[PDB]
Amino acid sequence: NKKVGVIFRLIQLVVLVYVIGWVFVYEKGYQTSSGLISSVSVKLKGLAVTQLQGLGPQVWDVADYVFPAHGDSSFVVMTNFIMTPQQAQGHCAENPEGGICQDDSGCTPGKAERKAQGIRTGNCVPFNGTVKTCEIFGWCPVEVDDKIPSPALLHEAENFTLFIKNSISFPRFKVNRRNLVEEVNGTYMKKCLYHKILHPLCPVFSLGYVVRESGQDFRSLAEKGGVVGITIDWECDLDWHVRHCKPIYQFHGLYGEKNLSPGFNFRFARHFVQNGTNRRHLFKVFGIRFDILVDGKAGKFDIIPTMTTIGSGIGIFGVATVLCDLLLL
Amino acid sequence: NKKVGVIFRLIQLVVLVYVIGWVFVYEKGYQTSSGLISSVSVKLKGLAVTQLQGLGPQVWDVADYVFPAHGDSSFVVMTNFIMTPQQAQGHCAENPEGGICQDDSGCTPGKAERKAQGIRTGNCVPFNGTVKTCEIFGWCPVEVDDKIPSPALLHEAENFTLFIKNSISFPRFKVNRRNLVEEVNGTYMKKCLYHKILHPLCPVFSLGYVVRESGQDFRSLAEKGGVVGITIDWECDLDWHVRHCKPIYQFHGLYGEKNLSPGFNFRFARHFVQNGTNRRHLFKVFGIRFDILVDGKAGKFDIIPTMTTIGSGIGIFGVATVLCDL
Amino acid sequence: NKKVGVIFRLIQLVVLVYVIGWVFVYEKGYQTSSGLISSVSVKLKGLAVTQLQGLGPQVWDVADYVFPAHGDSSFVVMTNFIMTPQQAQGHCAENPEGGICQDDSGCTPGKAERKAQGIRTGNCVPFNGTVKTCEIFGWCPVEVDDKIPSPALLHEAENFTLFIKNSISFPRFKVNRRNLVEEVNGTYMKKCLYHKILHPLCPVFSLGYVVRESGQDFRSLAEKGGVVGITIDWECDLDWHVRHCKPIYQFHGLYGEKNLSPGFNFRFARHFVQNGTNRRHLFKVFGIRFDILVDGKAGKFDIIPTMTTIGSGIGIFGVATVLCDLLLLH
Ligand SMILES: Nc1ncnc2c1ncn2[C@@H]1O[C@H](COP(=O)(O)OP(=O)(O)OP(=O)(O)O)[C@@H](O)[C@H]1O
Ligand SMILES: Nc1ncnc2c1ncn2[C@@H]1O[C@H](COP(=O)(O)OP(=O)(O)OP(=O)(O)O)[C@@H](O)[C@H]1O
Ligand SMILES: Nc1ncnc2c1ncn2[C@@H]1O[C@H](COP(=O)(O)OP(=O)(O)OP(=O)(O)O)[C@@H](O)[C@H]1O
Ligand SMILES: Nc1cc(C(F)(F)F)cc(C(F)(F)F)c1
Ligand SMILES: *[C@@H]1O[C@H](CO)[C@@H](O)[C@H](O)[C@H]1NC(C)=O
Ligand SMILES: *[C@@H]1O[C@H](CO)[C@@H](O)[C@H](O)[C@H]1NC(C)=O
Ligand SMILES: *[C@@H]1O[C@H](CO)[C@@H](O)[C@H](O)[C@H]1NC(C)=O
Ligand SMILES: *[C@@H]1O[C@H](CO)[C@@H](O)[C@H](O)[C@H]1NC(C)=O
Ligand SMILES: *[C@@H]1O[C@H](CO)[C@@H](O)[C@H](O)[C@H]1NC(C)=O
Ligand SMILES: *[C@@H]1O[C@H](CO)[C@@H](O)[C@H](O)[C@H]1NC(C)=O
Ligand SMILES: *[C@@H]1O[C@H](CO)[C@@H](O)[C@H](O)[C@H]1NC(C)=O
Ligand SMILES: [Ca+2]
Ligand SMILES: [Ca+2]
Ligand SMILES: [Mg+2]
Ligand SMILES: [Mg+2]
Ligand SMILES: [Mg+2]
Repeated sequence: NKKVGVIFRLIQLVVLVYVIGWVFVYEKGYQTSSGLISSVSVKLKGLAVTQLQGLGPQVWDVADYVFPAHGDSSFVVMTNFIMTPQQAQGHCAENPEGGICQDDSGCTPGKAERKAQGIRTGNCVPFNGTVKTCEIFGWCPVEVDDKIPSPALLHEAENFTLFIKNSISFPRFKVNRRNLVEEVNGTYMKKCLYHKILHPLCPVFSLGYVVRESGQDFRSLAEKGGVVGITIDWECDLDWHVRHCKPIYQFHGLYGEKNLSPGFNFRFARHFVQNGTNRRHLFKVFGIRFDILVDGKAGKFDIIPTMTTIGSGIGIFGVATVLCDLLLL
Repeated sequence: NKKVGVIFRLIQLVVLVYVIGWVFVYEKGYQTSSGLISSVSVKLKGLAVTQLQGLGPQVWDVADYVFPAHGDSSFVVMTNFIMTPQQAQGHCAENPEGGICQDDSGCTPGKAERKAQGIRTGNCVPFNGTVKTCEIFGWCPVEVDDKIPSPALLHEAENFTLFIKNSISFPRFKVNRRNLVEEVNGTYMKKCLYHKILHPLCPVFSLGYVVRESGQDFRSLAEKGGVVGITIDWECDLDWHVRHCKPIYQFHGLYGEKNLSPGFNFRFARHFVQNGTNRRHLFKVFGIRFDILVDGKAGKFDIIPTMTTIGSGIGIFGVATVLCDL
Repeated sequence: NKKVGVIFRLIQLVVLVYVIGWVFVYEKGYQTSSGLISSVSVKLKGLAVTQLQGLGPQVWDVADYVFPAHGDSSFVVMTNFIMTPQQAQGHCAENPEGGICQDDSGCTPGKAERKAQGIRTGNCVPFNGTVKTCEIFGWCPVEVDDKIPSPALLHEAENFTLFIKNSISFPRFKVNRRNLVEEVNGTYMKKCLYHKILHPLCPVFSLGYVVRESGQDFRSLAEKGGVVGITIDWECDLDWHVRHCKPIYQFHGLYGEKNLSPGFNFRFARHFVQNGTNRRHLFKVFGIRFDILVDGKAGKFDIIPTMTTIGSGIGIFGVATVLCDLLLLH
């Protein structure tokens, strides 16, 4: 029968076209792939002014707000802070949230099991005017975090500029690239603020723009803290020119339940010696955490994967040809 | 023919079971799989009181023993420390381990090639009544690490608590999750310590329990340092409800031969100005290093992988669909 | 015909030999593969003496130039620094680069949209003799960072020592390995210098030697910054003894165009209290950044991968029982 024969021939031609389009045009099986080694450097430029009641104006700069301060891919920018200054090692009342004693005999000398603020003397000196707390030996005065300022102190972090220098290298092809590849110049770097469509290759990002692209409001994320992840993807084709190699920036917002453990916060202390006494300033900072992850793949033409895909080709052609079985008749 | 015909049908049935089974039910083919982007924040709650001769009681808090102090996957908690206070830049005798000279002519001006402690002034100054060491320009009180306290100074480290907040997101499927599962609540967090079976979902870990689960003794580790790696695995099937996606915490102990370089140690310094002179306190800390690694995969139903698996099963059937006929 | 039959048998034998040699031996199909969990700790030994005009000699030790300072895998070693001491929050003329005002009227009270240096007071105060800049409220001495020193201040980093301790663990195989191997001992550790041919297992690396192996000049990198990545690869077969497991150290240099943002630089401040006043020393450091990335795989003999590879075998065998049979058409 001629009809079944021409149908079999059409099926064979369809399989041929599908394989030719898939193994080469679509999947690029003729190319071999390699993974990059990448290093990310971060530079924050911006100035913040905080004027707390009872304290003079305080200035925060690149060395102050960025916590790693050595170019780490994962970093934190200060958005709000609670400060306890002039902490000395002495005996003072503990934070009421830890424990409260109605009488001195109620408390017992020792250390708390889960949340310990110090060694309890057990004499119960008053913290509040009405209620008393256990006297501990620890840095005094104890930090209070019950009151969180609704307006963010470093509320201008929306307009701080972040410069990301990402240097990637493929050792299999021995090709080194950078996010400023062949388009950004000495004048372009000055006036480009990253937009999704307007200026994608520019490495100067606005923190507020990044937070808004991540899908989170900057005010609530700055008040209590947050996490924003920046991913730089490198899709490089060695067959084409190196100018075509361009990074893609993706911004995601990592959030959880607001009721339980809202935001990102951490406590750090600055130690000093004043008047012959060693003291410290303790800052509890709620800041947006920026984690930068770079992943990329480069493909270059090679003869061995080409021959492998061609053989896979001959193979799939075998499947189709074997089917006829002498025209099943 | 039936003697081997039923065997041929049985072989075909086995092929079909393999297709719709190990390739379809297990080793999910009816789902597309995506990796996550994860960020971890570590918070240490604990306080240590250390009595040191010549320095008095010292209080170590969250900001103190956490050297990163900001929150990172790799962080070290102080377990023991050797303190050299009031280091000032002036000519002084070097450490006896560096070099020993009976006379001043033995030492030569310059800098040591191996383990340089300072610039030699070409003179030898007695370190003590016993031995003399070459005079070098640097921090005047040289740190002596020969004596390590057998009882850990921060031995209360076992009970320091660690809260690990891990936020993951699968972008292809747009699902965001956190280690604080819906089963976990404020009242639970007020009184929970993680246990593998008793409290699997708890986000609060005891450092001593973590070190014990890693396979290392806490005392010997805190004496000289150690490495414990905490891996958080997220195996979530998005075909079910989102409540059924949870984290698995696994603890590993990264240790080596104690004869050569036992434990983990480092030196960090605190600089200050006293009496108009710049000084510093140098701490050589042996602390446990905790590394947080998060890897996970999420699978969601999709038409294209299902059709690809069905097509592969056809051809897996193809092999057997052959006939005993010339 | 005997010729077609012997050709068919020869092709079958060739396919069998290929299956035996490539699937089983080349890629080790009979061995299941597992990844590792790795931790890297870095320790720097070296001292630098930097003498600045008008200031006392400065000594830099391991605690000084190692910025993370907790043995972090990604770390930066100080190679050059520009220091502004005794900065106290006060009204000062802004850095000329940010702005140049001819008169007070030109200055506008407020902030700068890009690269803000302080809060403008609306006053044009003389930064120096010839030109004036708008007054700001910020640290008192603005960092004039124009003159990066040509000779590297911490040039003694050309001879520095770095000890990298890498501990890996395969949990599927429950095997723990370390960069320190049976070949390395304390007597060896004392005087060992890494040399990719002479001492491959040496754990003590020279920073200058690492930068040279990366493919970058040390002096240029120390002048304005650089990036060198050290990768530790653990590729071993656990069928043999664990002694055969050897790490491989590879060095790469991550560089860019010198015209656009050359090198790596970062600014950090040390805060203190002097005479009852909070002050700070600001340092702009150009230093080589070292990043440690560990990737490894271990293989152990198992019966399930062997059976799967065998099954894949008849798969190729059947293919040939019909391969040349479809070539047999003419
Ligand atoms: N976060 C940022 N925001 C805005 N501009 C930046 C940022 N980081 C760098 N730049 C600009 O890119 C150029 C090259 O960056 P580089 O890393 O060399 O900074 P730099 O020149 O060392 O710093 P400075 O400009 O303060 O001297 C600089 O002229 C600077 O103006
Ligand atoms: N390491 C820990 N051990 C025990 N409980 C913790 C720990 N970290 C956080 N918590 C508890 O989880 C709750 C929410 O966590 P979160 O990180 O928001 O703490 P917080 O609100 O900043 O309070 P705190 O200032 O006491 O850390 C807090 O009430 C706290 O008691
Ligand atoms: N950067 C380095 N260069 C050369 N040798 C080193 C370096 N770091 C450590 N070592 C040597 O390798 C060994 C590592 O052991 P470890 O670092 O635990 O010793 P340690 O007790 O800290 O003594 P040290 O403070 O002298 O290193 C030590 O004997 C030390 O002498
Ligand atoms: N050792 C180390 C250091 C950093 C840092 F120094 F860059 F923060 C990050 C990481 C992380 F695991 F998060 F990638 C590890
Ligand atoms: C009593 O203590 C609480 C904290 O638990 C505090 O909010 C309140 O202001 C105190 N009352 C005073 C100081 O009168
Ligand atoms: C950020 O945008 C402009 C400066 O570019 C300014 O008008 C605006 O007030 C800024 N917003 C904040 C919150 O500082
Ligand atoms: C810098 O590059 C941009 C595009 O990348 C271009 O528009 C601009 O003219 C360039 N600046 C020059 C050539 O001065
Ligand atoms: C807290 O969480 C635990 C975990 O299962 C649960 O059993 C308990 O009922 C919860 N308590 C409240 C008050 O929600
Ligand atoms: C004064 O500062 C300007 C900056 O605009 C600089 O060009 C000039 O050389 C400086 N003059 C002196 C004497 O320092
Ligand atoms: C390193 O040592 C060699 C040999 O002593 C010397 O020539 C070179 O100048 C040194 N490099 C420094 C001190 O930076
Ligand atoms: C030290 O290690 C080296 C290198 O493996 C070796 O040749 C030497 O014999 C070792 N010495 C001792 C005392 O173990
Ligand atoms: Ca001070
Ligand atoms: Ca760090
Ligand atoms: Mg609290
Ligand atoms: Mg020693
Ligand atoms: Mg400048």
